[PDB]
Amino acid sequence: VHLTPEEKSAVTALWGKVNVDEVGGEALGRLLVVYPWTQRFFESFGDLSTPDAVMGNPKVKAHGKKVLGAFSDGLAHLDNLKGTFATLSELHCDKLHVDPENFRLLGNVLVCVLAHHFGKEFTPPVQAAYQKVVAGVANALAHKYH
Amino acid sequence: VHLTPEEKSAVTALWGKVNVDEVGGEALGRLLVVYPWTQRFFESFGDLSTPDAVMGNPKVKAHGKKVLGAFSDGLAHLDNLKGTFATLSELHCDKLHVDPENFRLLGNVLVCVLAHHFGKEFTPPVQAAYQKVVAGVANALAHKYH
Amino acid sequence: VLSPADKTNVKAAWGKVGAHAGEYGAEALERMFLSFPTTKTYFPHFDLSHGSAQVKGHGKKVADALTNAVAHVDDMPNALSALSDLHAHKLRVDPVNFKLLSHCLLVTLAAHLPAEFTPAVHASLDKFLASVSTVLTSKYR
Amino acid sequence: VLSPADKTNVKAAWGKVGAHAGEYGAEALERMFLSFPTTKTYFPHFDLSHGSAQVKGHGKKVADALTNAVAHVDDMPNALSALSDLHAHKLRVDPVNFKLLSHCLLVTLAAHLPAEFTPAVHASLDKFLASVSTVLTSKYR
Ligand code: HEM
Ligand code: HEM
Ligand code: HEM
Ligand code: HEM
Ligand SMILES: CC(C)(Oc1ccc(CC(=O)Nc2cccc(NC(=O)Cc3ccc(OC(C)(C)C(=O)O)cc3)c2)cc1)C(=O)O
Ligand SMILES: CC(C)(Oc1ccc(CC(=O)Nc2cccc(NC(=O)Cc3ccc(OC(C)(C)C(=O)O)cc3)c2)cc1)C(=O)O
Repeated sequence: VHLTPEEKSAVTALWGKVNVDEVGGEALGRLLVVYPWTQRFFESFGDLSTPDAVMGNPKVKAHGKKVLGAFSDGLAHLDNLKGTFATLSELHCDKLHVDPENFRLLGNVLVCVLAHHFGKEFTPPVQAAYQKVVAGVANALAHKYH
Repeated sequence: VHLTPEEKSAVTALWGKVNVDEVGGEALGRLLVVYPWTQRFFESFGDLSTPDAVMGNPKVKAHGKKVLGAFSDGLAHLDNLKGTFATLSELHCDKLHVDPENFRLLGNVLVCVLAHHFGKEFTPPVQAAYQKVVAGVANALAHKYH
Repeated sequence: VLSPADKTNVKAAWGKVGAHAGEYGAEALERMFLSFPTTKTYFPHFDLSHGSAQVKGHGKKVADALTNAVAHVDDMPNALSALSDLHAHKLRVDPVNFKLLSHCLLVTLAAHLPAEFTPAVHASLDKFLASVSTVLTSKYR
Repeated sequence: VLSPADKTNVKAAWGKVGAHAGEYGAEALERMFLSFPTTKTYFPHFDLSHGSAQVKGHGKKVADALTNAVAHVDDMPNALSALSDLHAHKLRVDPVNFKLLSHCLLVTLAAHLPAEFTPAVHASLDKFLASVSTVLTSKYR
């Protein structure tokens, strides 16, 4: 995606303060709590009956870190997101059958988590930069769908 | 946008049978009737209270003809919709203040008009090719928004 | 809300569909799968080929639920209660997909009812499909 | 449908917003204009620069309407009927934009309510905002 050099530094600067495993578990857990239909892919994770069961579920936490770890590595290739996520795009379409709308929902939940985590440091310009990134990653993951 | 040989042939062959004047008036009129809030950009067009008033409105017919006419030019440049609609994109943003979501609505209403007009000839594969084209034109027109 | 004029337009258009409802339901599904490929992610267990009997069978169930909804326009939430539970708690189809199927149903009706699909009927049918969509997603969360 | 637990969660979170409702409303608008530039098409008659009187004033009007909705959460259609008519007949804002402002309001509350923005409260506020958006677009056609 096209990010001005200032938007890139804003994204990178804040990201260096992120505990990837922690924010990953938080984002995926909130996704499953706020938009419960996303729980359709996670029946094998066990107990997802209540908000506390979802947030404390060790399998939700483990998947959250796997998902956020790949997002984090993608931040180093902001100029080539489509090529960086091509194989993951094919996997999500052909084997996992994940509706791409889910990526957009996760991206918005991640923005809310970053705002909750950083408070006033998550300024309107910093949010705008992150919005372009999550939209870029969502588009990259949906590009190989057919 | 990227279309397969058969999809490009399907779009081009059907368009050769489209009377831009009549189809344009139908599409714009139906947009104004089915999604009434789109009337906010046409207060100077006259009587738009009843379906019959909108469809017989000569200014609605004249404008529909202009819109589909520009739409036609884009079919001749499917490989470069963004370069083709750059000036019109700026106009719609800076002078007209038209929310790009309106371009999506018009594209879907146009697909309904083509199906209404052509019947069984507007097959599922033909509709799929047209959906790609209308999404591409909508994206080209929203490209210069800031 | 559906006005008396909207309800009359919907019952008139659906009446004309008649016994062809199931065939139109299958066509609408085929249009959706081709035009919006992401919707195929909810049917990995189906053969989605043109002429597939699984799509024709599903088209008939979707069309029957719609017929049931037209017959109970004044009482849709209760008429479609088992279907809302099913989509909200088991199928879990993201809400955006209902707009894609509704559009394809509209395109199918336009392609088959040239005289009936007037601008007024088009507006009423679109309102009706958004109300059915609203009911089917009312229990999502 | 907002459950009793949702209404309890919304009232608690909003009570905390309190006197900052106006400044949080202004911040949510500014976040929307920057993140979703197409929303500026509805405000060409406004000075949209940071801190303008028009944005702070409008932000205050949006927050008051939201406080009114929280105070009458059991009867929202009636509480917001004048606002519903205004958006359907005069403003005519495309429905998609309500999702954009709702997301920016949610981000603003998250950034200002560290202790209260739990997963359950986050789900309740999101549902509340979707309900308000539904009432405000109920009379569009
Ligand atoms: C920023 C967004 C996302 C990224 C970068 C991402 C990344 C990944 C990665 C790296 C894997 C492992 C692939 C492998 O085993 O080779 C994976 C698996 C998977 N993802 Fe995604 N993902 C994202 C969003 C989503 C969302 C929102 C859902 C659905 C709500 C989802 C559902 C799944 C499922 C079900 C698996 C399989 C898990 C397993 O077999 O253990 N993903 N994803
Ligand atoms: C398929 C996409 C569209 C194309 C190709 C298109 C094309 C055009 C063109 C060529 C003009 C004529 C400008 C001139 O005469 O100098 C124009 C004007 C205009 N368009 Fe678009 N347009 C499209 C969609 C829309 C939509 C959906 C809306 C709003 C519902 C809209 C609202 C307007 C308005 C308000 C004007 C000015 C009319 C006037 O002169 O009063 N357009 N457009
Ligand atoms: C007009 C809106 C819709 C109606 C009236 C409708 C109705 C139905 C009905 C009647 C069933 C069959 C339940 C049974 O076996 O008794 C069903 C199943 C199903 N629906 Fe929906 N549906 C709608 C929209 C959607 C959408 C938008 C999708 C996804 C793109 C979807 C995906 C499914 C799936 C996957 C099944 C299960 C099919 C199977 O495994 O046999 N539905 N729906
Ligand atoms: C949470 C949802 C929303 C609420 C509670 C809300 C509330 C209000 C209120 C209270 C007014 C002031 C009316 C008056 O002065 O009497 C208003 C005006 C207005 N709203 Fe909405 N609104 C919402 C969403 C939207 C959206 C999404 C947009 C567009 C992106 C929008 C655009 C406008 C415009 C342009 C005005 C006129 C402002 C002016 O010229 O003074 N609104 N709204
Ligand atoms: C996974 C997928 C498919 O996700 C999408 C898909 C589509 C979209 C946008 C889309 O194409 N929209 C669309 C497509 C086809 C038809 C329509 N039609 C409308 O939504 C009509 C409409 C508009 C506003 C309405 O609002 C009111 C208040 C009147 C109401 O709901 O009653 C009602 C109906 C809309 C965004 C993300 C993707 O990544 O490609
Ligand atoms: C003009 C504009 C802005 O056009 C579009 C087109 C598509 C879209 C799609 C979009 O971005 N969606 C979006 C964006 C930001 C936040 C959210 N959040 C949600 O929609 C949350 C949500 C999801 C499903 C919901 O469904 C249920 C059934 C629960 C409900 O409605 O209550 C409710 C809320 C959604 C946006 C703009 C453009 O061209 O950029």
